[PDB]
Amino acid sequence: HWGYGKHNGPEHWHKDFPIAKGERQSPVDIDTHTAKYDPSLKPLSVSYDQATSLRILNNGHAFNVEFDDSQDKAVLKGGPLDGTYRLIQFHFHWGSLDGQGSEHTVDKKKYAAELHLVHWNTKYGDFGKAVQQPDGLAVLGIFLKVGSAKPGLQKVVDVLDSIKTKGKSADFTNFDPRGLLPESLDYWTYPGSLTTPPLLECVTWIVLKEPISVSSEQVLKFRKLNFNGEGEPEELMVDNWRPAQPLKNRQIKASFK
Ligand SMILES: CC(=O)/N=c1\sc(S(N)(=O)=O)nn1C
Ligand SMILES: [Zn+2]
Repeated sequence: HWGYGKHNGPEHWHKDFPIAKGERQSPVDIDTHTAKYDPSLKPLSVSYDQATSLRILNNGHAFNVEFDDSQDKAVLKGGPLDGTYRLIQFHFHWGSLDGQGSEHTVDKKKYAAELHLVHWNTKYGDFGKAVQQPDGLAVLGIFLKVGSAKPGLQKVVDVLDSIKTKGKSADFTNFDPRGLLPESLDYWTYPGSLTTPPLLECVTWIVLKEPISVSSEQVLKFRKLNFNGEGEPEELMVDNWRPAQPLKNRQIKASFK
């Protein structure tokens, strides 16, 4: 099965998922000098005050925090989007070292980790239908850099012990994802794909320009997770990121000048 090790990592995915070599794959490098300011772009509208987190799960590739998405509780609108997108889960990608870990890069700069808030277009009725549509998902990407601790992340960091191996989950209620947002919502946007298999090209990416900072100690706790399941050989969950893919026929737009 696919993963991030040397025999089954990203450069192998195309043998099982040939869309890996598609025209609108993610992530990409954001060249800040060739991105186009588009004043047609609206501000983002993040409405997370009624969010209901349910659970945190180690799925063998990352950990996900899952939300109740059976109603318009936590939604994303505005920006380049049409319609209403519901939050279903968030997860991170991170590195073995502080100089790598993010999926997107900015003028080839890598960050220590990248947060993905995944949302699906309610007009398609459920997540599984949405991933079949070119406008079905909107993923908010936020970079993490190492510096001062992020207090709103510590609830997540503290439970990681209880989901160390693949397939473990824990109740994770009353977590407020607003505590993970930077001060500014300026962004870049481009049409792209999921960054793990099945690599479907159904995502409007919205990548925030301002990183959040987390402490060394917080990211170190990410690095103690396991890709393996309980009882199996320990393989630390690190470097679960996909490298930048060719931009091909796409334009990155910026909401700011
Ligand atoms: C969110 C979900 O159910 N799946 C995902 S989200 C995703 S990501 N990385 O955000 O692009 N990749 N995949 C396969
Ligand atoms: Zn992701």
